[PDB]
Amino acid sequence: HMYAIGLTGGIGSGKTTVADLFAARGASLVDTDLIAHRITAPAGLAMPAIEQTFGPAFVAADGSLDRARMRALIFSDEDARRRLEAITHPLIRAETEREARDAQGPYVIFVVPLLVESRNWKARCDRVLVVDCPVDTQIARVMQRNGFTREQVEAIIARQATREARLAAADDVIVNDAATPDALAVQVDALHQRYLAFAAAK
Amino acid sequence: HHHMYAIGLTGGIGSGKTTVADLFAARGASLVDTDLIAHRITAPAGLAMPAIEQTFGPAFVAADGSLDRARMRALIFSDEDARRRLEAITHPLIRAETEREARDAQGPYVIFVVPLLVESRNWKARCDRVLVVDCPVDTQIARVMQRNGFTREQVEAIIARQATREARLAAADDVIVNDAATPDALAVQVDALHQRYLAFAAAKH
Ligand SMILES: [Cl-]
Repeated sequence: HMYAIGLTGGIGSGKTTVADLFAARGASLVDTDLIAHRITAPAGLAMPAIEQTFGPAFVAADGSLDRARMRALIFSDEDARRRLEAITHPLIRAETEREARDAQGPYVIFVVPLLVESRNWKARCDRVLVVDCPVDTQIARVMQRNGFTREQVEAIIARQATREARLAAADDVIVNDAATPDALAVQVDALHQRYLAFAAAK
Repeated sequence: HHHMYAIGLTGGIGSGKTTVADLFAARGASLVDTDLIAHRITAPAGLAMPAIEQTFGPAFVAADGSLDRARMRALIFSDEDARRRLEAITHPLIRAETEREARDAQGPYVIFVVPLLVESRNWKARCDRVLVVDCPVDTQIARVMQRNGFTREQVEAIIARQATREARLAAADDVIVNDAATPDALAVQVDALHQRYLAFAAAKH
């Protein structure tokens, strides 16, 4: 089976920016966040089980997840968050394996937010790349996007590994704080060459 | 298919879950047997095989790319940590693939055949009702030995891992006692539940 790099980092680290640079160089990319979105979209795989556990209040009239209603719940109620992840996480794993099985590139990258926090994701990957950046930058980036309160964002951050812990568990690191896109590309270029070599040797 | 009605069918090892399941399927219920999914995902190219290989090593991967079930069985019965690490891979994948199979089901309701049902908060939440196929432990022991060729001690170890008979029965919504019952006798109970399940399914829609 195909050589796999886990790409992780805290929320707001710019994982997608870096992931997209690897995809442009030929890496196959599996983004677990995108899968999570897909499976809760209209006719998404997770929807029958979500309806079963949470009921029709969380199913919009197009058949998709009512994301605002779910967001309000899971941020107020840790049992709820846990019940939700118990549905979506297994599906993410399966879809991840499906896509990896079909991947055509010389190696595959799994973009996974809670990677170093997971015995299973660490075991699954051949290497771990951490896209690192300071917490105040992470918060600024998330607030630019979907504007959670600093409160949802700080809650999400509190559930993540510490910065120091994630960095100590990396095999590779890219710091994406004030880096320009040109600067990130220099770093991805070299890692891409090294990843081609690791993959040819396995 | 919207608002799928789902029955969880369970019972201890040797209770004859498969006999009852097959009766439902002959009446038009869609069956999703999680044991078959377990086998599927440990076949060549099966979804569990990379994690199995990343975690246990290629000695547990047969020539065709499938799980070496003989080697794996030796390990997991002798080492409880090893069993838990296997299941940490297969169990989420089984639960996931169950959804995919259930989505394609064409019958009026789905029955999930699940050994470790009442033991699982996930499965309980997932099912509209739980059906327990029940019998004495003595009957379980005998059947499992005489037909699967398990050693007594493997059965008892499975029996020791699984919920008690009493706890299983107390968590049931429906019960079929399958001890000395003939096929015809089981079919009578099944015909009645099937009608009731059709009505539940129709209401849920
Ligand atoms: Cl499979």
